[PDB]
Amino acid sequence: HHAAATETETFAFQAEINQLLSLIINTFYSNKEIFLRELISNSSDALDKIRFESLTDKSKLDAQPELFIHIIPDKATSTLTIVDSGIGMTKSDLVNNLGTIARSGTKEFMEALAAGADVSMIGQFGVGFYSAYLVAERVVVTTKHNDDEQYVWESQAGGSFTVTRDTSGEQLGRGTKMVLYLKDDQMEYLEERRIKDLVKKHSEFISYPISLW
Amino acid sequence: AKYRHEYYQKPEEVVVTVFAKGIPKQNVNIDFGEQILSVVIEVPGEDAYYLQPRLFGKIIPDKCKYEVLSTKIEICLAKADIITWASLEHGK
Amino acid sequence: AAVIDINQPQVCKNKGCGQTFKERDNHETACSHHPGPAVFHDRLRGWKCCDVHVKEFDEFMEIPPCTKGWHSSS
Ligand SMILES: Nc1ncnc2c1ncn2[C@@H]1O[C@H](COP(=O)(O)OP(=O)(O)O)[C@@H](O)[C@H]1O
Ligand SMILES: [Mg+2]
Ligand SMILES: [Zn+2]
Ligand SMILES: [Zn+2]
Repeated sequence: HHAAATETETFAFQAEINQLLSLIINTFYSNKEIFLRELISNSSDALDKIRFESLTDKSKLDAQPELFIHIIPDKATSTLTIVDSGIGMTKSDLVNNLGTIARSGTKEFMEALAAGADVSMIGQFGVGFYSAYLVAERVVVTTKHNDDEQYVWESQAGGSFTVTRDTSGEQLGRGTKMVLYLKDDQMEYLEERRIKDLVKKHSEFISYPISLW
Repeated sequence: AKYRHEYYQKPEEVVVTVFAKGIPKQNVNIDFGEQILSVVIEVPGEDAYYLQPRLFGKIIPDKCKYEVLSTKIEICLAKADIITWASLEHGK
Repeated sequence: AAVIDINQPQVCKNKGCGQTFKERDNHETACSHHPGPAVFHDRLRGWKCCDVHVKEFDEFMEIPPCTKGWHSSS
């Protein structure tokens, strides 16, 4: 019993995810805007999960009774933030799902890209999250699952990521927040109209209210 | 595990034998379902033996029987269908 | 398992069933249910057992049980 083991843990990405990241970051794509659709999809999926769980246990929603997605651009910090009240992720979920396990679609998506497939397919190959690196140089994810405490995952896609217990941040209640630190030439995603048109273009018929702030 | 059991079969019935030696008939509770056998044997000094497999085939409870003998218990299961069971228990 | 009473009513916990059953009456095709799991992925809602995936959550709720098996008290 070590009664203080809540530090900061550092993890290496799986080789195939390092490769995926390098492919995403070092090649030119004319449709980088698809990143927003991918993040909205992940939020929608997470909202579905807690919704489903709640059908057999109404107390599942207690920490946040509303199901929503909030998008918050900030010109002062150059960040685009996306918040949802989905099922959120356990500390284990973070490590397992966001870096440390190469899912089967990863190597498959890389081959599909080399053969001629468009990066827009990334969602179908089980790796849509990493598309955030199309426009961001750094991503921090804070997340809160009913079963666990609030944690923060962070990476600049340099071969590693960290996971840190978040005792001081805002405090989500339940769900996840992704903060994207946009690269210099990607500031267009902070404009209200760009976001509005984009949400309308690729999302539009999602089953949960999206608001812009 | 307290007693072992064996079976043999005929086109229309499966005969299960439980090798339990000097058991008084009143201590033997056996019941039959559509596709399950229930055998519960009380042992005053110890925990009760039970054998309650889901069966490989369907049976006809009303036509099933058993006899408690000096040396063993013989149970006759009436098959619902004329087929050779590959085992006694379902999925085995 | 522990000992059971084949005459005792139970609630089946298989998805899409929830019926009360006895077990003396149970059998290999008694219960119609989705073995599951439910799948919520890339904006589609569905069931991995029958591989039907639908689009609307409410629609997903109407996808009929796909499998006949044993009722299960757990
Ligand atoms: N907003 C979110 N809320 C909860 N979990 C998430 C969120 N975004 C991503 N995840 C987790 O990360 C995993 C990987 O996401 P992604 O790379 O888009 O692949 P996929 O959605 O195909 O599984 C998801 O399966 C999910 O478990
Ligand atoms: Mg995805
Ligand atoms: Zn199904
Ligand atoms: Zn059932």
